[PDB]
Amino acid sequence: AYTNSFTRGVYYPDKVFRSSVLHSTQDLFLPFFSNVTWFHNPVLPFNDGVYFASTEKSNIIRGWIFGTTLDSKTQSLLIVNNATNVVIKVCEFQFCNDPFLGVNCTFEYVSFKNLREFVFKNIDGYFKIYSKHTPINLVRGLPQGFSALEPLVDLPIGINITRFQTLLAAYYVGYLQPRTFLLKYNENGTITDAVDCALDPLSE
Amino acid sequence: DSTECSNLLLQYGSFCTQLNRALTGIAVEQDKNTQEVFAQVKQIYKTPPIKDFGGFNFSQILPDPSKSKRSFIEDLLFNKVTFNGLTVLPPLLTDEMIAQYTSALLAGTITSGWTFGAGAALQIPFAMQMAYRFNGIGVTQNVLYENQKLIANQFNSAIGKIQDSLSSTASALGKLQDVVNQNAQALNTLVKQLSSNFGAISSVLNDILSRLDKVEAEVQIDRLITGRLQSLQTYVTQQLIRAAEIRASANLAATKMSECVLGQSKRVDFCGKGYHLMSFPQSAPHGVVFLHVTYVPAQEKNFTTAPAICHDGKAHFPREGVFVSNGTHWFVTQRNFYEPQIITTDNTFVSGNCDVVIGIVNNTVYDP
Amino acid sequence: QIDRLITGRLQSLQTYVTQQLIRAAEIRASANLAATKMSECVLGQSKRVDFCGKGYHLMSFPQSAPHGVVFLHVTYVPAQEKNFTTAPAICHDGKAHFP
Amino acid sequence: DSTECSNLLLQYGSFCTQLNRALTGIAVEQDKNTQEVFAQVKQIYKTPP
Amino acid sequence: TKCTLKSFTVEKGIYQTSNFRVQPTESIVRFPNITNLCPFGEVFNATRFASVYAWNRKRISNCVADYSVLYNSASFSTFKCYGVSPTKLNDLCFTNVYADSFVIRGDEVRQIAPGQTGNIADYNYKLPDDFTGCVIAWNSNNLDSKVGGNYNYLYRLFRKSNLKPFERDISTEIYQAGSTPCNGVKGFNCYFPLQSYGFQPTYGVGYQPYRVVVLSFELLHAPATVCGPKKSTNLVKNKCVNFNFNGLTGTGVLTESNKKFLPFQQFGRDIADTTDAVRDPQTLEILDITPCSFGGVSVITPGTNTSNQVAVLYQGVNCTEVNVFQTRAGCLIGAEHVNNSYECDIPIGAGICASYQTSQSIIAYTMSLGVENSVAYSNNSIAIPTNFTISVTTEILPVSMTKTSVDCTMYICG
Ligand SMILES: *[C@@H]1O[C@H](CO)[C@@H](O)[C@H](O)[C@H]1NC(C)=O
Ligand SMILES: *[C@@H]1O[C@H](CO)[C@@H](O)[C@H](O)[C@H]1NC(C)=O
Ligand SMILES: *[C@@H]1O[C@H](CO)[C@@H](O)[C@H](O)[C@H]1NC(C)=O
Ligand SMILES: *[C@@H]1O[C@H](CO)[C@@H](O)[C@H](O)[C@H]1NC(C)=O
Ligand SMILES: *[C@@H]1O[C@H](CO)[C@@H](O)[C@H](O)[C@H]1NC(C)=O
Ligand SMILES: *[C@@H]1O[C@H](CO)[C@@H](O)[C@H](O)[C@H]1NC(C)=O
Ligand SMILES: *[C@@H]1O[C@H](CO)[C@@H](O)[C@H](O)[C@H]1NC(C)=O
Ligand SMILES: *[C@@H]1O[C@H](CO)[C@@H](O)[C@H](O)[C@H]1NC(C)=O
Ligand SMILES: *[C@@H]1O[C@H](CO)[C@@H](O)[C@H](O)[C@H]1NC(C)=O
Ligand SMILES: *[C@@H]1O[C@H](CO)[C@@H](O)[C@H](O)[C@H]1NC(C)=O
Ligand SMILES: *[C@@H]1O[C@H](CO)[C@@H](O)[C@H](O)[C@H]1NC(C)=O
Ligand SMILES: *[C@@H]1O[C@H](CO)[C@@H](O)[C@H](O)[C@H]1NC(C)=O
Ligand SMILES: *[C@@H]1O[C@H](CO)[C@@H](O)[C@H](O)[C@H]1NC(C)=O
Repeated sequence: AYTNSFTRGVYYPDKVFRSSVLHSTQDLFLPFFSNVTWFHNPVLPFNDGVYFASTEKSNIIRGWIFGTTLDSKTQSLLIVNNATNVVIKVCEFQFCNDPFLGVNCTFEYVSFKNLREFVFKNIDGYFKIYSKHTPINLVRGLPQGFSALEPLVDLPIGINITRFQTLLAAYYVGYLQPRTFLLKYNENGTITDAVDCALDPLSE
Repeated sequence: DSTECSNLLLQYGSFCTQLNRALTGIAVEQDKNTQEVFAQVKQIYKTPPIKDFGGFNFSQILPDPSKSKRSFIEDLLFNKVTFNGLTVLPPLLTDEMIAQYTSALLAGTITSGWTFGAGAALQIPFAMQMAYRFNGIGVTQNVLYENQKLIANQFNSAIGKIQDSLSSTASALGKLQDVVNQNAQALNTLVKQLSSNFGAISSVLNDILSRLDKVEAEVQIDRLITGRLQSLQTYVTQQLIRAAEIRASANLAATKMSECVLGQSKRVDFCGKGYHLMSFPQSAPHGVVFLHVTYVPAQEKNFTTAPAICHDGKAHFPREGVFVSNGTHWFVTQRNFYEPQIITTDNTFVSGNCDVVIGIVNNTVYDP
Repeated sequence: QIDRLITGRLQSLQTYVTQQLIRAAEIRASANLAATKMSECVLGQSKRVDFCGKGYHLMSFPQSAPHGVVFLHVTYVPAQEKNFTTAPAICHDGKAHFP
Repeated sequence: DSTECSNLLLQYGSFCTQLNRALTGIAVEQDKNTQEVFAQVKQIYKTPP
Repeated sequence: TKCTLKSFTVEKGIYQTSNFRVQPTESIVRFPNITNLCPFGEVFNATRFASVYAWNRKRISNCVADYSVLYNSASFSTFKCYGVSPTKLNDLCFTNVYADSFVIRGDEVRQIAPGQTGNIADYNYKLPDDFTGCVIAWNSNNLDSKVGGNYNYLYRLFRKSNLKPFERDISTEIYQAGSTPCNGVKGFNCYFPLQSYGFQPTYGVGYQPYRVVVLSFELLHAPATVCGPKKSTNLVKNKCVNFNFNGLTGTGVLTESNKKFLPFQQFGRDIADTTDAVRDPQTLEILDITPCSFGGVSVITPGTNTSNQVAVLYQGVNCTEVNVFQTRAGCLIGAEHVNNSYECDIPIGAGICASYQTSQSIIAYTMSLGVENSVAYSNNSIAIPTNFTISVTTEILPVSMTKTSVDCTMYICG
């Protein structure tokens, strides 16, 4: 199944305050009006990186796995909310081929009416997470509006990734492209609007 | 201000000094351009306390003492135009000094006509200055005095339209606003080029000096020096060409100052459309504004006409003006305004018999 | 090593020729003005205010100078004014006379 | 039209963009120059038959 | 001025000789509060310890390695380091660090070095010739030695071949010491491969036990999870300073500011990429950055053939940052401000000019535009000239340049 993404999936591309100003930048962004994948879990490719979003006011979804094999022969990220906060590990997990939760290791770390949206990307040796939480009024598709995702963590783990899967009602998955974006920064340095330059001739 | 880089920049020699010499040549010329437009008047002429300019009302273009001391229309014009080693120098003349020159030029023009350009200012009544500006366009001065209230009301009304034209929109000042925009765009482009790598490992100069040791860092820094020096030569070449465009405009503005403020131009469409009467300078940021007052003829009638009229065998031609028939009578009028005079030996001069002239007509010439 | 000298010396020479092209256009604008002052001021009598020097233009004379021209502009300047009462017209036998 | 060369050329920043801007400024001025000469007449006057 | 003009005589004018630039009063360094100090206590202060035939390795990662805690510990019976001097260790960064640990007699501590030979070196723990890292040891006769002898500690007595660098082999398999085939059981010249030091409190300094640690370092494609501890200085506001915040090196004046960065934002940038604010990493205030004050320095001079007096304009500078006078063009120094106004001799800017005048000095004044005149206008007065002067005006125009041609080949390649 699939859905229109509308203007969703922008995030703060660097830790720099800019205000009252328009910034033009090239980075891995979800394209505007992209025809993203939709789910109620399969193993999925990771490509350049992922935008992941869910209708989470329910605690059905618990976590994610990222790697190449996702099994024993090499290290893979496991991310799980322990119902208090996020736990992260990178072990050579031999864990189940159909993992579920009730409705060596080189690194470890510890942190419907709502949508929770996340971006996962890997650059040169760091794994980066950005996220946002919002109210919504629609069950079927993504909420048609604009709000940027803020960084959570920037993890020095050095791992190679090509696939991922969810651990666990609607949620959505879409892939970042190396797009050029124009970003509208307000007086308090929030991104309040954006233009995907490649979208159409007026956006160019 | 990296000392490691400065020791490498010295190997390029005189390139840095001739960029400062070129920009200094441009910067001094901007004061020469401003001087030669406005400083055409030798004395700061100032207006009398009385304002009996024959019914003409200059209050929107003369200084406002309650305001800098700009006029009303100069205040509209000044409202509608709107550190990596870079600096901006002040002009030699402040906007308060430029407004004293436009005030002096305007006060001379109003109280003394063309005369203050040619020598000492000679006072003349404004309705008599306008009569000599009407004779300058070939319209006989009685056409002013017989219509002075109408001409004063048309001028006062037309200055009123300038306030509305400049109050309701900024879009008339596009020539001055674009000079501000081109300079801001050029300086932002010169600073944005500091972020570029030019193929070096990083564009941050202290970052190179952290990542690499002396011989490798020197090869990476020489790319930044080459790229940034090529980016200054690109900017200074662009400003040298843009300064030649502004100097050509400043020489034109200095010429409109001389020929139309200090005089009355006979040159067609040089100082506004219509036959030129006078113009008034008003200052604006980075420029000058001329309000060109002109006579435009407005309500034509068709008449039958003849090159000459034949009297007692003699062909008579008009001294000034042209023959016209209203339908059954014949008259001589001045060319640029319908004022029919009876045809006489005062109005006309003889040259030979009828038969030489193609299209001559048989009509009576009166001898007083 | 020679490619560094060729690059620097070629860019040094391009900088000179670029400034000479711009400076030649500045001198051409002055040569076209001087050609115009000779046609209008010397070969004629210009009525263009302050074109052929200050005052009312009578005539001018060219003198050569190295790399240039010098014009001696002869002009009439009015010099000893007196104040008079004035009127635009005078009323005779009920009719207005104008000068 | 090399992809590998274009990604080197981007590291020079605004040089290529301001060359396109400079030639576009010259191109638009040729239409201005041609209007300032001929378009001085307000109406298309015609000669009599 | 003579040097900037490359000439001995200077004619009258204003010459930009130089650039003024306020120097940094001091250099400042700022980093986050020093945290996650590496777990060296689990290897240097723990109660338990390993037998050398089966040594314990602690992997060290994601932490700050203050090696000075180790090398300043004067309780240690030995410190050595290889490829690095101790004072340099706290500057370095590594992907991983490994701390390898065991108990041995004092006389075998000298075997713990790159490329050396002996029972421990060849058959318990081997170091490569190009080992980069440190060797540290302390006497442990208080913990590892006991009345009647502590026979719990063991070393490998026998092996078929030498260990490779960092090879680990804990095997207890019975060793053929001669012609005897072992057939899976002990006998004459078929022996247990390990032996004990048996540490007794009566042992001398070379037979007593020592706890030993060997630190090994590596750097890889995975980022440096270990570094030595970052230093920091106090923070100085309102003065011109050189600064570093984490890695953001620069020079400027620092002040508190009305900017409200989002919680994750560390730096602030102006329209043209130039950094103009930062968050302090130890108390999260937002500081404005502005450049340390600078400007063109211009020498105003009469002709040197007339006088050697000069005045100096610090363009755009305010005099408190350098007779003295603050013009709108900048701080003017060595010129008398004058209350009169005159024709402009040497221009300064913003309506100011300067001249050499009366016993003589450089004066500076607001320039005069011309004599004020009231034209005697009234609605029936005219002035008519009664007489004239013929005037002759000289006007000079340039018409041509010196014609040049360059041989581009001979200029570039003589
Ligand atoms: C959205 O994309 C999928 C393939 O990714 C395609 O099957 C589907 O028809 C598309 N929908 C629309 C409306 O284009
Ligand atoms: C910024 O934050 C302040 C916090 O007091 C708030 O008053 C203001 O409305 C916010 N928005 C903008 C655009 O400044
Ligand atoms: C001139 O016109 C202004 C309005 O344009 C008016 O206020 C003023 O009274 C008029 N008369 C004089 C003598 O200023
Ligand atoms: C003059 O006469 C012609 C006759 O064809 C007419 O078209 C024109 O409108 C007339 N002009 C005026 C001003 O009456
Ligand atoms: C022409 O002028 C005479 C002047 O007396 C006047 O009587 C006549 O009505 C006018 N009109 C025509 C059509 O002749
Ligand atoms: C104008 O042309 C007509 C053509 O029939 C002719 O009769 C008339 O004499 C001409 N008049 C003049 C003034 O040329
Ligand atoms: C004009 O007058 C003369 C003398 O009366 C006559 O011969 C001639 O035919 C008249 N008409 C014209 C149009 O010349
Ligand atoms: C003309 O009149 C004014 C005012 O009375 C006076 O100042 C001036 O000296 C008079 N003479 C001349 C030649 O201007
Ligand atoms: C840094 O440490 C000092 C002293 O313990 C403390 O006052 C300050 O609040 C700490 N700041 C942060 C950001 O942890
Ligand atoms: C220097 O001043 C003297 C004064 O007598 C004069 O003769 C000479 O020409 C001057 N030279 C220069 C270079 O100004
Ligand atoms: C110059 O700097 C001082 C502080 O050193 C400040 O009070 C003053 O306002 C500044 N400006 C001028 C024109 O003095
Ligand atoms: C100029 O005169 C005024 C009033 O006497 C005084 O305030 C000011 O300080 C004077 N300046 C100089 C440089 O004499
Ligand atoms: C006119 O001025 C000249 C000097 O320029 C003088 O010699 C002559 O006497 C004056 N003539 C009259 C009529 O005032």
